[PDB]
Amino acid sequence: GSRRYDSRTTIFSPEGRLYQVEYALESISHAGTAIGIMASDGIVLAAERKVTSTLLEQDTSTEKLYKLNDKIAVAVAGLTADAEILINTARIHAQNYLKTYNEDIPVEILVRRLSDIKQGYTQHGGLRPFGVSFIYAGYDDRYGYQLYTSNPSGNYTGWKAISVGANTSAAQTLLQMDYKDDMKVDDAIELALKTLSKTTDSSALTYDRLEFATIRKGANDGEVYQKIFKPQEIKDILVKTGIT
Amino acid sequence: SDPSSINGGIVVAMTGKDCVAIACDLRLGSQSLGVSNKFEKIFHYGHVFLGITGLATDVTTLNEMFRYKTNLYKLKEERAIEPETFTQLVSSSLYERRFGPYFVGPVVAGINSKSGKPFIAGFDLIGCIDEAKDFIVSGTASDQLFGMCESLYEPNLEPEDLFETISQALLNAADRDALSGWGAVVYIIKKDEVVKRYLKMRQD
Amino acid sequence: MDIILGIRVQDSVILASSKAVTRGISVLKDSDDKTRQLSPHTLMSFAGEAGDTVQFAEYIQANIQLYSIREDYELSPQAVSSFVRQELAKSIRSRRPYQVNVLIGGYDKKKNKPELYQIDYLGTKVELPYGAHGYSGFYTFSLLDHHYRPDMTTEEGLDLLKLCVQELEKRMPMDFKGVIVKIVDKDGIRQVDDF
Amino acid sequence: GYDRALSIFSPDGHIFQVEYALEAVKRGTCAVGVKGKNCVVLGCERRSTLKLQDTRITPSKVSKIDSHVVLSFSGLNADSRILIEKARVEAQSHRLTLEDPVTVEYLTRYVAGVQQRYTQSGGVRPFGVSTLIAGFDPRDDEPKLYQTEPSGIYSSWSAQTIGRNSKTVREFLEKNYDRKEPPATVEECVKLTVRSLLEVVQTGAKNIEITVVKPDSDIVALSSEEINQYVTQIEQEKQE
Amino acid sequence: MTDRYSFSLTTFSPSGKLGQIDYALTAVKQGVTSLGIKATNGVVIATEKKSSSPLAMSETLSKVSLLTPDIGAVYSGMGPDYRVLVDKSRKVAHTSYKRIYGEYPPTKLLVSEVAKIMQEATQSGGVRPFGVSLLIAGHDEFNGFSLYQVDPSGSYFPWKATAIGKGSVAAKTFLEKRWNDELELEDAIHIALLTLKESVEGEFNGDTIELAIIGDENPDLLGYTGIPTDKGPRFRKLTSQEINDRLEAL
Amino acid sequence: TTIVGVKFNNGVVIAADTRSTQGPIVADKNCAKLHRISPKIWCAGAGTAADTEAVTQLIGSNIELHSLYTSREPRVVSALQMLKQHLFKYQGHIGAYLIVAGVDPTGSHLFSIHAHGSTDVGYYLSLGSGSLAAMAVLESHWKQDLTKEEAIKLASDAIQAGIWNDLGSGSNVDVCVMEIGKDAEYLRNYLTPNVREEKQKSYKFPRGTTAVLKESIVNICDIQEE
Repeated sequence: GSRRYDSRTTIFSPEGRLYQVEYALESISHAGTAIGIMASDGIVLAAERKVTSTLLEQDTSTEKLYKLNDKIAVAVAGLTADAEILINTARIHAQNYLKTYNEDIPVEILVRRLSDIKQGYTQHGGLRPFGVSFIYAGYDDRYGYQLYTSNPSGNYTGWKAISVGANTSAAQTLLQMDYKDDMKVDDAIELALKTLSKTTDSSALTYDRLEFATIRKGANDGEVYQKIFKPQEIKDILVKTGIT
Repeated sequence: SDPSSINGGIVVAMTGKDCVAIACDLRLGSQSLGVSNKFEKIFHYGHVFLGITGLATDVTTLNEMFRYKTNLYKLKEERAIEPETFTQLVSSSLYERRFGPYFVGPVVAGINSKSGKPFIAGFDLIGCIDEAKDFIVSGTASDQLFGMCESLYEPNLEPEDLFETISQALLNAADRDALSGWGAVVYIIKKDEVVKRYLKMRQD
Repeated sequence: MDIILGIRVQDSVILASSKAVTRGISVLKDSDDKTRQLSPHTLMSFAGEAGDTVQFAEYIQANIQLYSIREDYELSPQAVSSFVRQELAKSIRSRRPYQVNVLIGGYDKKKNKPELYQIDYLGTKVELPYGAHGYSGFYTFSLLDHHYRPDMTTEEGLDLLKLCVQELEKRMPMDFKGVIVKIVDKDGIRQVDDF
Repeated sequence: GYDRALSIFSPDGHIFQVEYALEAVKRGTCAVGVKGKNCVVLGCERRSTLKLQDTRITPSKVSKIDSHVVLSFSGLNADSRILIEKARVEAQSHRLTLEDPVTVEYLTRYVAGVQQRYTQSGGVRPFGVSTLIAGFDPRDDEPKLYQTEPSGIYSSWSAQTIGRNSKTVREFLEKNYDRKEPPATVEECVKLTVRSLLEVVQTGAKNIEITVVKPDSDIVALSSEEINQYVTQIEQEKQE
Repeated sequence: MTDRYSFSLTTFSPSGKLGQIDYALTAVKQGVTSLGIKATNGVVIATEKKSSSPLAMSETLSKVSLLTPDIGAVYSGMGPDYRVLVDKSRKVAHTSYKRIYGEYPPTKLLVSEVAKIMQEATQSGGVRPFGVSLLIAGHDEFNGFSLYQVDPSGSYFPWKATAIGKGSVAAKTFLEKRWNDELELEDAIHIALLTLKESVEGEFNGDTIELAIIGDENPDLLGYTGIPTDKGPRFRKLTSQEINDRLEAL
Repeated sequence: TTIVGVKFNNGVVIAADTRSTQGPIVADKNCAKLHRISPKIWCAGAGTAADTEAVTQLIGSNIELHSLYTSREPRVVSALQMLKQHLFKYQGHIGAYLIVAGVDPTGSHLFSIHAHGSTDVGYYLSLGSGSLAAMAVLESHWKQDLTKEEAIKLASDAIQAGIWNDLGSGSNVDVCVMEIGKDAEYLRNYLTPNVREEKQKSYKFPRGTTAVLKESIVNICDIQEE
């Protein structure tokens, strides 16, 4: 109630709902929008950039998008500072598993382990929760293309499409409204660009404000090919979709 | 028998014009018992190729090891593995077991992607970084192979010429080795693409 | 004892594993089969030194089971055999090695493929048409090279096996006291009617 | 107050963090266990009202600890992930060292031991999950039902409910079940668990999840159409 | 004043933005105006130095320290945090790249390793953020001339142009007007002097102004001539006299 | 292995042969043995080859660290000290035995360092297995206050006595002259006895002598996104 107690993870709020976790939501939402749409013929990851300065080189930074391995890519939203520990561990853990069984990591595994460190910091150690949400885009042959989200609390839920960070509600109202159930991969790109232009300050959705990647099962002979699009290929496709 | 020569195997590499070759035989034996006619040991990380001779379990170990380390390289630095950096990387690991060294003979072959510069380098048990660009040999029957490679090889070989030369070098040593004889594979590695040729040769 | 055999046929993986347990110069037991069921589709037989045999076999069993349950997904046989190779590649560099030769048969349910991996003591894993371990294996490698054809049915796989068995008993002064032969196939693991 | 300490024993005799755990159990899904003579029926809510959710890869609330040991839970999903993992490892540990398959009763204790340990060790929160661990003892075909609490202790009841609107469910369990006689038939037993869950779900095919666990490693989760069949039959009675 | 949560670095702040991290920025501002301009064929970094006591020697106060012979750094902030951070940068780099890959880091990799150190003085409770924000300007072969900022948080960003300190506002706008990357390096040095000259006009003498370039190799300063293939030092620090020459070109 | 060190008035000159052997087989026709601790501190290595490279790399860094830390070129003796302790610990299993040479602001030096941990100073030193041969020239001709010019002849001639008597000594002689106040003048391939000669007869094979059983083309190249 009055005396808000939250110094440590171990110390409970009267409410029972740890305030440090509450503050984590605020932070996630501070960062701009990122969006994952899972399609039957690829996954599409499309986001508006955090940065906005033209002096600062927006172009070479794919702050949102880092690949952890050949099949798995993650979109990142929250605290940059904290985040940097977790992205790095995740890559090494993936390569540790490939060492052991000499197979790509299952998507489900890789999330559940990372979520469990996030819990670890509330379960024991005064150490703050590392308040970060990733959208995981991965492929395994257990379930095909898989998409996950992770809560700062340290739990995960699968999704057909999800939005993270800022203005989650608005992007969410649009996606569900015009949702096409099957989802074609071409379609997902179009649909994504429409949602971002409405939530993005520039309504012409400049290329220099855009990060884009497409992971495709629609890549020759039925295989998974990750392709990071540069700012120059974003620009060419911007004129294809016609917002500019 | 020291653990390396239980499993022997051979690797022979040569540079040619705008290309490298890395080639090996396919016989896997443990002592008197030959175990598999067909068995590979040349792997590639990007455009950089590494064959590895010696004790078989340690081959498998190191291959994993390097695959792990090289993954991080291409991800963090945001550029392909080069041969030059890669030569140092193989060397660093090998030295950490000074006492009781890995019982292996690694061989790097690949082309620097920044100037087409053909690059080969070799290694022994203990991490020696051999800079011969003419040829590199490794295995038990290394000695045999050197003797072929030194007469047959000539500076400047056309790609299609280099393919014949290395093949005769590998083949005749094979039949004067015990722990080799069964089949062969040649990687001819060019900047544009890789052609991989399974040869027909005599088999015991 | 010194013999473990495996033969990978058309539509199944067949394992035969010694019944003898000889601890010195006396046969303490003539029946116990030296195998541990890792999955209903994966069988591991084992041989080597006293003490190391039982600890290792059961330690491996536990790990595969734990894996199996955690995700509710039966790991590929390909993965299982890699698992074992690593644990051994560690052992041999460690304070105390584990000297156990194993044949890992699994029938990949999904790719409807039999797969037999020969992992000798070192931690040299190879996938072969057919394999064995120990000195015993030499004798039999000829009958398998000649008479094997891919088109051998499961049933024809049994027949060749009996002929190998007979030769092994003749020229080894030590009889391994017959074999319990079990079939790892899409049905699962079953024990041959006779043996 | 004393919510900032665990070491401090408190003259209230009640450390607030412990009280707060209970608030957390309440919030979670309702999870119910009702046992026959030959079965444990576990009826539980799994929410699925979430828009754009691919249901296939979303974890079912029930998690196989062992081959014949199951767990349902009420309370925070994140905190609950630690119990499931410790308990799985220990499962396989048991077989590795005793050979004996998992004694359920050991396992009940092992789990509670962890929620206890952390009450004594400062700088480690007590978990705000209560669980149901249910199973069948080695060499036995009598159903076994346990609940654990975040007070770091355990108890056995003939049937028990935990999570949101448990008050409502408890009246049902008193009047339709009895300790003296559990419903002898499996069938009887399943139909009552569906009626209990309906009181708080208020109509849902996938919002209701039924897993029946029988002896000798028999785990099967009831078919959506069969669940639907329990509902319609019950719903005819409601207007009579 | 602020919360006991925000002073703590083991405790999520209400806002989620530490008070701490914000203190580190207040201090950066309080320091010198340091800048970096990226050119086709070079990078120029330039700064003014503290006048300090009259009889304190100015030379010994060094605000540009070479990390490697081919990559220099510039900072705004306090001396003590600067030196300790600087020994850590070189040391961690030797281990992770001069023995492994037996060569000097890419600029990107070195920048990555500097962020990590930073990050740890913010993660661990009771250890304040580095009191300093860097520019790491450098040259490596693979990715050419490169220009960076590394924040005491442990986030880093490449730029076309950035400036830090009190006069950051002023400077950045001036660079924009007068220059773009495609312009040559020679022009930028004259420009950078003028920019820094707004900052202070009492003295602009080459004694109090430390100006350096990372550009072309100097095969003279390789120091073991007779082998040409090894890159010379990319960095060359320009003497006071040299500054004065560059002042009459303005 | 023949390595020499000769002080001269205004510096020091270090030389060693390029030929490398692994056993009785010649591994490398040329590969210099002269390694760089720093620009004006060079050493040439004998012993176990692997150890000599490794120790130079590890120590190298600390010396580089020193240099920058102190904003001053380390002493020749500083390298000497740091090198000595390392070897001493393992009681010489790490088997690098080195001639440490250099010039610094203090002056010119020439020392030897052994794996056991013993040191000496010499006006003129020799190391390797060809130490015996090289020295003999040195001791018969050397006078006090040789010129730079004269040091360089005496030196090279001495390596020749190694070459001809020690099998492992051979090919090009490489020289690094470090002089006070100047960038070391690495005289690459100062001396050349003879080199590889082309075989009398050609060993060019008409195509189709190799037989090709099967072929599978590998694409390390980027599969289309399309």
